[PDB]
Amino acid sequence: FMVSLPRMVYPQPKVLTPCRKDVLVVTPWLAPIVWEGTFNIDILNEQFRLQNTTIGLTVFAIKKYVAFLKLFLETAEKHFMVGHRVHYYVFTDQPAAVPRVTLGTGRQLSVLEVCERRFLSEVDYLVCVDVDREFRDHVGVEILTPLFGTLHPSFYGSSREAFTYERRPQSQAYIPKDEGDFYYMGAFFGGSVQEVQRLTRACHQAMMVDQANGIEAVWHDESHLNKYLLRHKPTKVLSPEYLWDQQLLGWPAVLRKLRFTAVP
Ligand SMILES: [Hg+2]
Ligand SMILES: [Hg+2]
Ligand SMILES: [Hg+2]
Repeated sequence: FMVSLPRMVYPQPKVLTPCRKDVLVVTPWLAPIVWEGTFNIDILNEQFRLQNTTIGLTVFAIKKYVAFLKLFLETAEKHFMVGHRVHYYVFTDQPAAVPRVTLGTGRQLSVLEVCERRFLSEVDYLVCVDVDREFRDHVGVEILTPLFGTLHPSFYGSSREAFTYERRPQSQAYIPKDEGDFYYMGAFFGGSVQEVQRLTRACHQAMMVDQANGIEAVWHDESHLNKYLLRHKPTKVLSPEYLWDQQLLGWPAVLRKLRFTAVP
């Protein structure tokens, strides 16, 4: 039902001082855009611990991608939801090649060789990411919300006409040039179990419709993700801190932390 926070001592928020003056920190549908400086982690950890929050983390690692699991899981252990209950779900064609990674207390891993309600009974939130990445800094409960997408690192400063949406009206993923909020990357999204299952259900149906019609969206599931989040606005948006490639993009001033990154 949600118990009281304990007494806590922290700096007073200042109404007449913005957290960040260099970036947009709230969407026009009033969803926070999560940048370093916008959140007090101690406050958020308390709120989420008091609810006994469990976070599921899902990765698909097929064929050569199994090689990335060791670094992925080891760095998640250092940086992902530390202090909270975590259930890793590794979807893989090579169950025996999954590295044996030492987990912290309250954390567990299931290997599933390649049923949806499993998630509803096991976790509160689902975080769906690509495996060819490593955590380099804190990725915590600040991301948790009914539905979130992450700003693609190549497009956060782009105007919408430049976004690589599906542009053919024949595709279910079609977005015209005068539409679009952001360009979300397919490599990092999540939310409540119910919201994530709704999204992935919608994108599986749209992709079949397209297959039937002999069309494949320009950026595949990412194109459909972008269509879905246009029409169903995420309740938080994560800044590109949460999906970076320092080799391709460097380290701009506007990024105070590089949290989850492409592997060198
Ligand atoms: Hg997922
Ligand atoms: Hg899909
Ligand atoms: Hg999708």
